[PDB]
Amino acid sequence: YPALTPEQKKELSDIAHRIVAPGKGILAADESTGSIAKRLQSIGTENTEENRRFYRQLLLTADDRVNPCIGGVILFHETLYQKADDGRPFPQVCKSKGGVVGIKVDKGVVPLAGTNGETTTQGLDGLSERCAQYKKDGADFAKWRCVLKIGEHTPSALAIMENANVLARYASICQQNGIVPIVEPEILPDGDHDLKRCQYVTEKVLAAVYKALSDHHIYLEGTLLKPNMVTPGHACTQKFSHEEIAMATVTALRRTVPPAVTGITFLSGGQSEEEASINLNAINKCPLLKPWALTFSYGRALQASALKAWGGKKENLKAAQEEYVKRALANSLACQGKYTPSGQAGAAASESLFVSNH
Amino acid sequence: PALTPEQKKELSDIAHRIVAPGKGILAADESTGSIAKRLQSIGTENTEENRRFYRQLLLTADDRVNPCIGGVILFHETLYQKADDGRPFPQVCKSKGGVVGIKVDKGVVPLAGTNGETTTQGLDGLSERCAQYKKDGADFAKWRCVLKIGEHTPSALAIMENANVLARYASICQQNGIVPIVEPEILPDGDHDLKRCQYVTEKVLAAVYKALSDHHIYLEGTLLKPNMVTPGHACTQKFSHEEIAMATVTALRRTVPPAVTGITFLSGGQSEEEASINLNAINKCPLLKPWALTFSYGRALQASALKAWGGKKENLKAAQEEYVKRALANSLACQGKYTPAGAAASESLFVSN
Amino acid sequence: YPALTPEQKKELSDIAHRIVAPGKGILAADESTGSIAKRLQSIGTENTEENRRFYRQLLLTADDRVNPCIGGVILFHETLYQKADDGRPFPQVCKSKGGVVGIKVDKGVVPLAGTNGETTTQGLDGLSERCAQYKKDGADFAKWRCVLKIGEHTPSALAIMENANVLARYASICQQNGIVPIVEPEILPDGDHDLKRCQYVTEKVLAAVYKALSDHHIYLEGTLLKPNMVTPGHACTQKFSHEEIAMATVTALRRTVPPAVTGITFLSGGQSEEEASINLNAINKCPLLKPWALTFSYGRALQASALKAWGGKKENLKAAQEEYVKRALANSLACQGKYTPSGQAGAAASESLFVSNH
Amino acid sequence: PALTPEQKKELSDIAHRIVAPGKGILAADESTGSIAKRLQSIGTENTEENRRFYRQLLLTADDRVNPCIGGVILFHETLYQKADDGRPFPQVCKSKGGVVGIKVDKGVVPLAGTNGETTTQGLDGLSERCAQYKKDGADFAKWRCVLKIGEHTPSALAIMENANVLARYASICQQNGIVPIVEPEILPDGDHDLKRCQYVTEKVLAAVYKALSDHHIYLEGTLLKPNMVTPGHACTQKFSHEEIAMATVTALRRTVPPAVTGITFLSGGQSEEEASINLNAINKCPLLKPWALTFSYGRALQASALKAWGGKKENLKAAQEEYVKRALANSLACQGKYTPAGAAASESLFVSN
Repeated sequence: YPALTPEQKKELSDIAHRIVAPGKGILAADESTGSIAKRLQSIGTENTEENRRFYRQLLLTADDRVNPCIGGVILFHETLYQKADDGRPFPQVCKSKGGVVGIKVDKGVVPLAGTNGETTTQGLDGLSERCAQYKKDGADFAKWRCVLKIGEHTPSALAIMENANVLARYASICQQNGIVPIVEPEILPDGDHDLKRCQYVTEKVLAAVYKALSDHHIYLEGTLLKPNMVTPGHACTQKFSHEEIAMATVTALRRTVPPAVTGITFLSGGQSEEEASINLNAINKCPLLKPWALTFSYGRALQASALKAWGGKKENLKAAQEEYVKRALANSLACQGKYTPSGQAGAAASESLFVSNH
Repeated sequence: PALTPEQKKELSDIAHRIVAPGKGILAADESTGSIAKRLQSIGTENTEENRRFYRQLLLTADDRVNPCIGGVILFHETLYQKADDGRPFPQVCKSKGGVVGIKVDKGVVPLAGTNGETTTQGLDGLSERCAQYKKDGADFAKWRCVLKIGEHTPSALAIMENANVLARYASICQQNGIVPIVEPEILPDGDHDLKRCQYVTEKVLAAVYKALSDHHIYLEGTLLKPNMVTPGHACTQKFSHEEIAMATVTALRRTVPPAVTGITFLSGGQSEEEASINLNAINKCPLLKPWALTFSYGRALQASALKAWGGKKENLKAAQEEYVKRALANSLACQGKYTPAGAAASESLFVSN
Repeated sequence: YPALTPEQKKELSDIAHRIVAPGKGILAADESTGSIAKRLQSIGTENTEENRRFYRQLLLTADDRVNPCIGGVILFHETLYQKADDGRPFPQVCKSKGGVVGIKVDKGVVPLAGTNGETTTQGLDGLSERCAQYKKDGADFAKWRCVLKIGEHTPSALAIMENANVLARYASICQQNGIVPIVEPEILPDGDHDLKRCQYVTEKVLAAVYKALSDHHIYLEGTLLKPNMVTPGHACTQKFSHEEIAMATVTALRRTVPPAVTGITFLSGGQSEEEASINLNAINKCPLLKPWALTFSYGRALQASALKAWGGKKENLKAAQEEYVKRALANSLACQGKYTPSGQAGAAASESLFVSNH
Repeated sequence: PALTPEQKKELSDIAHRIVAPGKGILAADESTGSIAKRLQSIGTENTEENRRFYRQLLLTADDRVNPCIGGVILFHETLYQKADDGRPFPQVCKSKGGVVGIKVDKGVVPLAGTNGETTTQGLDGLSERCAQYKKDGADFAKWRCVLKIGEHTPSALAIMENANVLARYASICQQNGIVPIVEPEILPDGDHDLKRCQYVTEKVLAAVYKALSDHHIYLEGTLLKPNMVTPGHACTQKFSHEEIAMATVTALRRTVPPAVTGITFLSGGQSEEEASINLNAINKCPLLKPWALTFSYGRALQASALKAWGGKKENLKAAQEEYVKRALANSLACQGKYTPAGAAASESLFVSN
């Protein structure tokens, strides 16, 4: 009793290969209303639908040097149904620039009773109809975020299992309706744990995930994974090289991610714009065999400069846009192993972008 | 700890209230699409008022029903509806000693990759919903998963995913002061015999209790709502009420911890009278049974009422006495004291899919 | 495809009901050579086969007031094939006194790699042939001991799973060959954990166990369980009532042990002879509904007085024997809720019998 | 940590030695009861010396074989036997660049309650055994589990128990410096087609790698020994070497982490020459294959040798050249360079049960 036909598997797989084609990566512009608000407050802008439309507009209409950098773009539900100044729907703006459109489908984390503050994610109710709809409207891929935490007795067995299940239900429903699912089991960087602990935990999580995906009969060639890199915790006193991070990371992946997975688009998760690209580059230079695309799905770490440059003010449109492009180019070269820093890393692009997920 | 001693005690208290001796539950929680087929069968139109009137028929029946019905399961719409005399429907229920329950699942959905098997959806925002339902009078809740015996079903994915959504559902409920009725339904569809049902029943309950343990569920503040253990609907071999009873009671002895407060069976398709008869054979089994074994019946309390009502206001009393006799027969069946039918009380209620 | 026939299930079940018939319990005389040696050294006796035969002989031939107290007796492989002074095989000595003979089949704990000193147990190789043999030779039940520890990150998921599996393989093999298995998942009392932690851990373990037994198609009515009571740890500073121990214990069992289990024969595990009987009594007096026999499978806690009285010396035969009988009578009344202490608890019967399982 | 950086490196080193480019393994580890049926087929008696002589035939073949054979799997008895010239058999092996392996399982045992399915036993005292075997020259080890495709098989219990004994086995091995070859055999018995094998193959490997993760196995210091993915022996539909290849290589892309150092296929019943041909189609698949794909063959390196030997000392050279050509053909097959049979090299080696 198969889930998918031969044609359904070719579609899903083509979609997944176009998004991580060599040199390309993912821009994640999928912050919810309550989330993007904390971004605009920090540059003194009212969080209006129109400033939301305007800022998204700024990223999706940057010049055509980004086109070979940006293979996909993840939008929030609001944005998917907004239009640029010239009247073209944002879906079509990204399509016309060579990027697959994607849509955030989860509905946020909820607490797991009887745990030390662990969560699962909700969002499956009516998901198959939402996906068919999003597909009509231009979305060819989906995103769902699960959050785990390294700490005192966490991630617990219950939270590794439950998170991995639900990422399996979500992916089954997307594939049925035409959409590549991005499976994001993010392990947070909060805490003082060292690098090898984040490797261990990540290896335990991604194995639970790819068992669950197998149990749910998910078509891996039409999926992508967006995990965290293996890093020491935010508060870890000890210091680790960028090549130590590339070794821990590639090794965690080689021990768990089956080669049929079409690619791995890392989240930046609190890394500065520059640390994200240096560590992504270091990973793509690791000489160990890596049979999947290793690129980016960066939200904060592609937009920090652009957002401080824009400041809220219409007349910085082109100066914001350019900081973003400069980043899309950095990370396209990083996702190929060709990124050598200019030595001039902007203050905004050196600022830690971490926020305790308390 | 998932819960405090005070929260745990409030759940043990409710669960015990529902399934007190000689009491069972009225499962009146038909969705608006499935109460449509019960009304279509009696020529009545599917209108908000005709559902309101039918539900008021069942809730306002006479006080003989009060010791029979510890809990009434209601659909959303009916929770916010009122009797003719102005009272909201939950206050009618409480006024007669019934605890009010709320069905909170959002139905089945296909599971890709299986032969026609499903999950159950409904978890999104369930915490806020329960919080509110508890403020509006509801103290227990209901969630149905649905498995079917076929050549390759219930599969491992099916059993494991439905036990996991049940447990999630139950965990949310209990954090909001709501007693969860856990409902893993094995449907009677197909030609399997009794042993097969028994094997599947055991296999599904073992998976259910394990999942509930993993999710830290307080079992004293749960009810279990399982199918009886019966042959398939299309089975040619036949079996006595004593065989059904033995096998149902065996299967639950081997899988259900004594801490679970009550077992409230679904009727599943059985005639009003076979459901009562079987429930009585179960309770008369000499084996030891550490939990209440009672009824949470929809069709097997409602089929004669609906026919006797006919959509006609003048039939209210007649149709209300039909409910009250099946409520009274099950009150005795769930104490082993029912020693009895009529055509409507002997008609198969089996529907497919 | 069933594992057992109707007759095979009646045999196994009858055997299991005869062993915990009201008022009866289990004497565990199944210490290995290396283990019983540490017992005899502590009364200054050479650990010879003949002193081993003699001491076992002392317990199995005590007067016939023990017969209604002792429903089964677990022997080690050596003992099963020894003979009393009058030439009668020990199996037959216990049979003639009304007790089922039982045999220890495990081969001791081994380390689980990558854990903090956790173990599983080994002993399955050739087990089905050993069981058929033991059955010919008089054994109607078997014992296998799994050990878990409460501590820093233990019992771990791996050790709960693996232990529970292997207890499932062992029980499948016993039933096939005619023998009731006693499933012993002992959680050690070592450590300073409080009572509610031992409840929690015990509830998690016994649920893993009875899932595994279900997965392996084990016939529960022809099984018994020998768990630890729920107690605070040995080093726990805090103090707990005997009724608090009976509440934690009965509650842990009601939440996990399906009613079809024929009985629960507690291990004494470091409790004094007297604490074991008071806590067993308190448990059988707990007014909560308990649908299984709640009796004893005591090794150390039936033999401490007898062994210090015997001292190694043939002429204390009858004085040793009597301390043991006095204990079998205590615990038969306890397993009925009828044990009220004499106030005169012997020093040997008040001595802690704990030994760090380091 | 299960292991130190130094222990891990010694395991990565051995695993890589075995499956170096153009090298595969000689699976010469027949138990004394199963080498009895290979000898009975050539009229030879089953005596300690006749097994010693046959094993010496295969081990002392000429140096052309040295670049083909990175590892030789031996049965206990043969590990302590000697060549005519006095050398112990492992030193013969090492002298020609072969790593010596030891089969350490104690066979299959029925799993109650299933349709004829088995586990594998052999864990008791395995740590001491390995410790000693490593002292006597062995650096890898072998353990075979056996699953069969049938209407209700491989069941969930079967898949889960055999993945768990494999992992235990592998954990013990690695604590003693021994590279474990993990062998989950899906037998070719039955009439299933290729898709079925593929589905089952994927399902079993996903369970294997999960179990290995749970038990903390260092995958760089393991080898995987899986069946190719082929139709059932009694399947009427037929399939090309390209289809077999695609499907085998797909199934392993979807389940085997790139960290596993090598995949050493079992022949499973295929003729000496079909096994070679298939291995070559696998390695020529243009898809990406992050691990070595090579051979650990018993019958598909030994069938022509045994026939040409006939039990007759004078046939030694003839029978040794038969081994050396299949060793040489597979050395090329596992590089995609085999472009070729004979009756004995084309005969089905399928046996039942």
